[PDB]
Amino acid sequence: DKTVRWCAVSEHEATKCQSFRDHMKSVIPSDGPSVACVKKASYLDCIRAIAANEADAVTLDAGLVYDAYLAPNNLKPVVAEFYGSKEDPQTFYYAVAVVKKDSGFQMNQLRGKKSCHTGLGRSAGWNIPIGLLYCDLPEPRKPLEKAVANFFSGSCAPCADGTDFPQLCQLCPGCGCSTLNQYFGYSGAFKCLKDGAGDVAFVKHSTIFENLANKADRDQYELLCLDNTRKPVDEYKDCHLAQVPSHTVVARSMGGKEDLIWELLNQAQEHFGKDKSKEFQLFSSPHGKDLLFKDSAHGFLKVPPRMDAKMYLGYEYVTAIRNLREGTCPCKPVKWCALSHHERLKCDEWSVNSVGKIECVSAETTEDCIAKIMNGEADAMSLDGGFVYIAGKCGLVPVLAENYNAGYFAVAVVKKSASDLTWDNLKGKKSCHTAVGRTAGWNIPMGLLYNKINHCRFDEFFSEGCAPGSKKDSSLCKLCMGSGLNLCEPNNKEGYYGYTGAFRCLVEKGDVAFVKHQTVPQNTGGKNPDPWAKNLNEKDYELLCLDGTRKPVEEYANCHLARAPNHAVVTRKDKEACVHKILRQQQHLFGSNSETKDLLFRDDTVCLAKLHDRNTYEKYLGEEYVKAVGNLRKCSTSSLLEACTFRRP
Ligand SMILES: O=C(O)CN(CC(=O)O)CC(=O)O
Ligand SMILES: [Os+3]
Ligand SMILES: [Os+3]
Ligand SMILES: [Os+3]
Ligand SMILES: [Os+3]
Ligand SMILES: [Os+3]
Ligand SMILES: [Ti+4]
Repeated sequence: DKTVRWCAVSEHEATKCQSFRDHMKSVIPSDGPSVACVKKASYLDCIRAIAANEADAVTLDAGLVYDAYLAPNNLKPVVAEFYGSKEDPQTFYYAVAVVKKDSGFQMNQLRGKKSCHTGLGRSAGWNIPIGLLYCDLPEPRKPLEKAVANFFSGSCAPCADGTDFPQLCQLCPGCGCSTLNQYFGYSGAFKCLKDGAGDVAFVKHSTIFENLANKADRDQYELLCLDNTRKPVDEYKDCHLAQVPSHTVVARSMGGKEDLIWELLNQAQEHFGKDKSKEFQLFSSPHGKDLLFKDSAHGFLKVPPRMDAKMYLGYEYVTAIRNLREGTCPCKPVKWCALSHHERLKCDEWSVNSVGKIECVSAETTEDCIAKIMNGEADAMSLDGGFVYIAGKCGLVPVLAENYNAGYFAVAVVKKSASDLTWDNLKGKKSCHTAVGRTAGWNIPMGLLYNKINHCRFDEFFSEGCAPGSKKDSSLCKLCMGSGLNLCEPNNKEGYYGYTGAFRCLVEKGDVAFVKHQTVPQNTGGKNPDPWAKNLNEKDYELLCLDGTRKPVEEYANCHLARAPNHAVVTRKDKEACVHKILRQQQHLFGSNSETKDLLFRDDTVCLAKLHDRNTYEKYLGEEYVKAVGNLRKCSTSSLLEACTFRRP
C-alpha cells in the first residue's frame, strides 16, 4: 500500500476524512494513493503524531506551521490552499499597519500613539504587530497586555482585559469582543482609524480596499514599512509587517510523503474540488465548519520543494512569533557565510583577525547560503550579479560592490586563427560559458542573443558547449571537462567552470568564450603557469564586437558586449547599516595594502564600494539587465528562485 494517513482534530473532521477516503477509492486506481484517517485531540497532537510516523499530513494555520517546524517535530509545508481565482491564486495575506497620510510617524515611532487592533490574539491585528514591537515594549513585558497598555497611550484592543488595563479600551470602551463593538473585527479596526479614533490600524492588506470603494479616499491613507518608510496602500507587497500563508498542509521533512500527499490532493480537487458538484465536496462540510480544509478554498497549489518552514512563513513573521513564544531581548557580530572547504578556512582567519566583529557560518551551495541570509542564520556574502537577482527577488538587498579599478566589460573571445567567426552569426558554434545564470558568462551574452532569436533554448542554437549548471543530458554540457557526477556542475570540480575555466574551454574545445575583459590577459603570456595556458599568447585571441567585426584583446573598451555590474555584498534590509559599517571598517584595516583563487571576495577587487543610490537589486543591476534575466528565466530553473517566486511573483 501507499496510503496518506490524514490527521483529524475532531469527530466531524474524522467523518469528513472517512467520506474523503471512501470516495477516493472510486476515482483513483489500485496503482494510486489511499487515505487513512488518524484522529487526535488537537493540532499539536497531530503534529507530534506526524513526526512520530503515526500520521502523514495535516493542514495548519501559520502559527501552527511554526510549531510544526521546531524540533523535535521538523515538519515542512508541502501543499497550500489557494483562494479566489484560478488565474490569480491567493495563497497569502499581508499583515499591514495603515496610517493617515501625513501623520508624521514611522514604525520606530509608534510608542505613545493611539492604536486600533482587530482583536486581542488575532494574527494581523495583534500577534504580528506586538510580536515585532515586543522588545520595544517597556519592562516588565509579562503580562503582555500591561506592556502594550504602557506602550500605546491608548488603544482599542477588542477582547482585552479593560478592567485591569483600561488604556487598551480607551477608543472602544468595554473592549467588547463582538460585532456589537463598532471597532471590532477587520472592518472595525480600520473604522477606528477612519473615524479618527486611532493613529494606526493593524489589519490585513485587503481591508482598506473592502471598506473604501473609490481610490480617491484610498490616497488619504498610507502603510508603515519596517524600514521606517511609508508607501501607498496598494503597495502592500513592498510595505507590510508579515506575509502569512492562510492554510497549508505540512509533512515530515524526511520521510515524506510529499509526493503522495500532492498526488492525493491534486486528484482530489480535480474530482471533488470547487464547482464539481459531486455528492462529496472536498471544500464543503454538510455538518461542521472548515473540516479538514477551509470551506472558502478553491483548490491546492504544490509548495516548491526547496521551501522550508522559516522560508515559507517569512523572516518577519518568524521574528514576531519567536518573540512572543520565547520573549528574549538583548550591530552584533556579522555572520559571513562560506561555501567550499577552502573558503571557510579563509573566513576563520578573517574572524580571528576581526576580533569578534566577524563570524563564520558555512553551506554547500550559494543558494543554501542565500537561504541562510534570508532567515537569519547568516548575514552577508559576496554574490555574482546573477545571484544578486536571485537574492533580490528573495528580499535581500545589495550593500557594497567590489570595485576592480561603472563596472567591468563583458566580452566574447575567439581564437584568431578562426577569422571565420563574427558576432552576427554564431549559430551552430561551440560556446564556453562561465556558468548558467551568471553575469559575464550567461546573463549578458544570452540576454543579447534572446533579442535576435526570440527564445532561450540555446541548446539548439549552438552546436554544443560547456555551460556549467545545465542538465547533464544537454548539448551545452558535451564540451565540459569534469568527470563522474562532477561533469557540467557549477563548482570547482568542473574544470571549465568560472571565468578562467570558460577561457580554457575556448583554448581546448570551443569556438567562442563569454568572459570578463580581464580574463584573457590574466591567463596568457606565462602569467598562468598551468600546462593548458603557459604557452598561450594574448595576441592569438580576439574579441567579437557588436559591430560584427573583431578587435584585439587589449582593446576591450571599443569591443565589448555590455558593461557588467560587479559582484556585490548582499544582506537583509534590517542589517544593511550594520554590514555597511563593520565591513567598510574591516576594509580600511585589511584592504588594498586569498590562498586558492577567488575566496569570499574576487581576487581582483580593490575595495568595497559605497552604494547609496543603488541599494536595491533592480536599481543596482539596471533596467536592461533585469529585463534580460526575465526572458532567460523561461528556460532556466533555479529551485531557490522558484521558492521565492512562489511568495512574491
Ligand atoms: O458539537 C457537536 O457535536 C454538535 N453539533 C451540532 C449537532 O450535532 O446537532 C455542532 C457542530 O458540530 O457543528
Ligand atoms: Os455534530
Ligand atoms: Os580541498
Ligand atoms: Os540533477
Ligand atoms: Os547535477
Ligand atoms: Os559600452
Ligand atoms: Ti560575475
